[PDB]
Amino acid sequence: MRELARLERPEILDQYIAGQNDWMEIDQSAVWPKLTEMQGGFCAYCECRLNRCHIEHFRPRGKFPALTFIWNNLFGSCGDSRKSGGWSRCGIYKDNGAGAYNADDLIKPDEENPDDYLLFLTTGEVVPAIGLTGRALKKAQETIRVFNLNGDIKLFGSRRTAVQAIMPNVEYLYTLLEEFDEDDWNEMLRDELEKIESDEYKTALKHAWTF
Amino acid sequence: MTKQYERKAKGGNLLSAFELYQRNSDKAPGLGEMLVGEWFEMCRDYIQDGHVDESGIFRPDNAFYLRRLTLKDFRRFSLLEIKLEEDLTVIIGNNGKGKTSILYAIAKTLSWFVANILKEGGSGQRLSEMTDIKNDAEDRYSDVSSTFFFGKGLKSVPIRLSRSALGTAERRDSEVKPAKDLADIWRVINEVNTINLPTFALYNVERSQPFNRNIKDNTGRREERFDAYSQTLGGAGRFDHFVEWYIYLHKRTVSDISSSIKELEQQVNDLQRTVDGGMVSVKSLLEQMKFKLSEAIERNDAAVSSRVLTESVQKSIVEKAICSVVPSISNIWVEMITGSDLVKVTNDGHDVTIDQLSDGQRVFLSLVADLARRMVMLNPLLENPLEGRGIVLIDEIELHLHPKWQQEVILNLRSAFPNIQFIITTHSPIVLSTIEKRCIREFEPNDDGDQSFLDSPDMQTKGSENAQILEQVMNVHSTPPGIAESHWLGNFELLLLDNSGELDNHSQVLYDQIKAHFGIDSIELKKADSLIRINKMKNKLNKIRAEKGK
Amino acid sequence: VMNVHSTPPGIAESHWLGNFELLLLDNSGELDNHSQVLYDQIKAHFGIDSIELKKADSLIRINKMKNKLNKIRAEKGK
Amino acid sequence: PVISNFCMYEFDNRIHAACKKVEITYTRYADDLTFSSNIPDVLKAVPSTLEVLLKDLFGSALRLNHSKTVFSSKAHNRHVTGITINNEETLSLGRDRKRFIKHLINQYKYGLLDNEDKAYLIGLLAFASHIEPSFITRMNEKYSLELMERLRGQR
RNA sequence: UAGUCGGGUGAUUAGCCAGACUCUAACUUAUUGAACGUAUU
Ligand SMILES: Nc1ncnc2c1ncn2[C@@H]1O[C@H](COP(=O)(O)OP(=O)(O)O)[C@@H](O)[C@H]1O
Repeated sequence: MRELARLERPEILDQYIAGQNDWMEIDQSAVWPKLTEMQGGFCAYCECRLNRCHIEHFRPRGKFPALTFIWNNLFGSCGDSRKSGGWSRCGIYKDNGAGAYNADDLIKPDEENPDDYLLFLTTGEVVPAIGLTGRALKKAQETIRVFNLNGDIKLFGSRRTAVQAIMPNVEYLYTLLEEFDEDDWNEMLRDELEKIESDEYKTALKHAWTF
Repeated sequence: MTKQYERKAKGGNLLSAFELYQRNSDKAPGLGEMLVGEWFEMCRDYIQDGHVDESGIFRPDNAFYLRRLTLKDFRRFSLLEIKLEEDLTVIIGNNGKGKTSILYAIAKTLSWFVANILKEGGSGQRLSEMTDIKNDAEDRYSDVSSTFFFGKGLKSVPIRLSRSALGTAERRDSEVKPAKDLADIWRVINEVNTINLPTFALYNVERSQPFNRNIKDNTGRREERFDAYSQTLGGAGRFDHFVEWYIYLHKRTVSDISSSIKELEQQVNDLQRTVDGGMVSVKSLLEQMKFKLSEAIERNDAAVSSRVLTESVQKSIVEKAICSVVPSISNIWVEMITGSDLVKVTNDGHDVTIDQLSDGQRVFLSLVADLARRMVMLNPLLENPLEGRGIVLIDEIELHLHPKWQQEVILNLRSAFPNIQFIITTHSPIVLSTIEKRCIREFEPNDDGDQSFLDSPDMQTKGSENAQILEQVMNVHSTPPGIAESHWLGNFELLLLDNSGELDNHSQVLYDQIKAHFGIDSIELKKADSLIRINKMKNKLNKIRAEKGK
Repeated sequence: VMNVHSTPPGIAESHWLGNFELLLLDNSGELDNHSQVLYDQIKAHFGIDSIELKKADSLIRINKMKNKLNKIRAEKGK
Repeated sequence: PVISNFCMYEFDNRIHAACKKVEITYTRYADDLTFSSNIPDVLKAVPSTLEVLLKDLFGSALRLNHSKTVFSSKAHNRHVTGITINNEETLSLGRDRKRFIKHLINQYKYGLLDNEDKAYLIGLLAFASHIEPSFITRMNEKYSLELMERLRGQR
């Protein structure tokens, strides 16, 4: 997960009012660009590439109808019940597969940085960060369980094989610390870091590249 | 009426042309000659038209294949639809998902075509009223709808098999008339003038049965053409029938003077290539065979020309198919000395008889031999009979096959039989690695039978890694989860990242366990030591940066 | 153990990654037309985020960095 | 016909009400439930709605023909009760039928068309004028106006 | 690439030419009856 920065709210959301208007009344052609310009086509919880995506609510409308037409609750996750399937990752598994979960026990990528709650390993599995005690550790565990980050094979295997595809590069970068100057090595690391944004999984590669 | 049927038939419709032909033939001989008519020629051209493509394979003008299959309240499916491919369709899923059920339904549908080809208005197989209907159900009946394609003149042949459960007042009927009509066209045209007939075969789990040629099997003269439709959809190919037919072919080939003088002449003109070099001991009982060739001159002069036996061509075609598809088998023939008739093959350079084959080389050979026999017998007007059209159902194609064999079974089958529509189920990523993504129909792992209209996977399986196919398509870990040694690398990751990325007592103990278990040259230890090297110097660089950052 | 290749030898598309690796190794490292067309057909066949494309991208990364190191070594002295 | 139309009045009303909400237009030629929409992936749930509504209204007496449920798009052929819908979103007779009519008119041009086929061609041309008025103009241009006038006759 | 749409040529249901489309995805059907078109009227 990434720290997502919000922008100006689209005006089409303020046109309708929660309760009187249903979610199906809006057109998604206006919220998708707004989600994309801040997410870049990556999964609000899984860094899944948005080939089959849908608008996701952090708080489901069944038990929180008042949080319907608010851009804070809006997120772009993978999967689509409209296109059918058995999706078990990001938003779809949050709403259906997990069940019986508390909203405040899930980290929000909007205001809360997921870096200090989640750690991504070389093996490809995500674990809570070292030193998490009390509500932080439980919150990270609940996030992992609800979003099925450690779970369905199509995510664990894909992330693992994406991280293991760059490990020779990481070894070759870090093994020549004495050969390169501090400034040259730092700028080369910056060049490597700035262009993994085009890659699929942001933080797993970032965790495999950064300190 | 005649005018409407003529308008439709001149446009390319086959049913209208056959109707016109029948109404002309059953009338007075002024317009009915049973043939040499415009409509009969139209029908036979529609069936027989084709062209050799750029690769040398005969491609019929009007291909025959199954388009859609609908399963309503059939076994575990409340309502399911499939979009069978024109050339190859692969059905994958866990155990108890319905792949065998789909193949069983397709075979039951094809049984009506087979029966009405063999026998006018014949009765095919029917759905079981005891097991086939869904246990839960809502109406206590099941439907199996199929649509077939036979060219632009016959774009749809809808056939539906229906059955009601035991103790139900209202019984549902089957709509099998269009299949009867198409098979009537095939049978009538074939009897008037020989045509190439389609092949319908089912190879289910009932194959791989032990032994071969159990009984003399007085069953109807394997030599005759319509013996290729006998037990063709039973699940287990009649390999005893193939062996009897092969011995029949060998007897016909070696019992013809014209078909024996050719080998006598060649055999005589082989010792000259050998006895001239030396070996004066290979002529005493071998130049005597030259006298046999001389005797063949007086045993002949009745054929003079031709002398090309059809049975010999069939035998050669079947032998070539068997040797090309089966990897281990290099040759196959029949021995008459030791005067029980027995068939011998050559496995890995060793001449072995048919009964000492293993399970995996005998089962695959049985399938290939039965299919080749049926293709040869049903396609007498083709230069390569294996290029005929038909539908073949194979269940668990990787049965008893080593992973080396699974890498080439699909390619060999598609090369030997290019016009056959193969519908296949499998549990293997190795076979899927040789199959295009578009040809795979997968079952969702969390499915209870309410899913409809199966879909192809997302990841391109053809040419992909087997481990990747296991990860993304088979929904299975590449590393077992129930083994404690599998999580050792992740545990090392945790115990290494805990302090600063450096080793300590428990991390060193875990590293020693990994080294002792997996070994020195194992990739697990290589990953562990690369991880250690990366983390130690990452920590060093972090300390270096933090020194100047204060 | 079973002496079976991970990719099917009888499929032409299974040798594209190794061919790309060789055609990038023999060259100076820059994506010439011969490497570019093979990379493009690999992308078209396997997909945008297939393992093959990620491996090819990683090979490009490591070859570019190795060329950079060689250039730095050459610039250091003669 | 009228009894059949009345017996489906409630089904037609409920189906139309359900379809208008999801931007789907519904028509029925007494045996052909036609649903069309410009929204993708919206027609998948229509058959289930039809089945549940039929069970609610007529019980087990009226059932859908599952083998006759067809999904079509602009990538494939699109015809409603005998009229082809073009990729230009206009009504048509189909290219094959138009070529058949052209061949019939050509046969009439050289006097190789008998009285039965001539009457059939006149009926087909009247049906075409009802369905595709532009086809009549195209045939007038291709086969001259006087030939067409003599073929259709005069009052 | 298929497949589909169909403007033109074509003694014309075929062949060809130009253009275009792609929800996992048409398969052209039934009278004398009903309604529609057309003709007598
Ligand atoms: N009449 C039935 N009603 C409900 N479920 C059934 C019925 N018959 C079989 N099944 C179930 O459906 C599955 C049928 O297995 P099968 O078709 O052989 O699948 P596969 O080849 O994938 O293992 C099993 O899980 C079985 O329990």
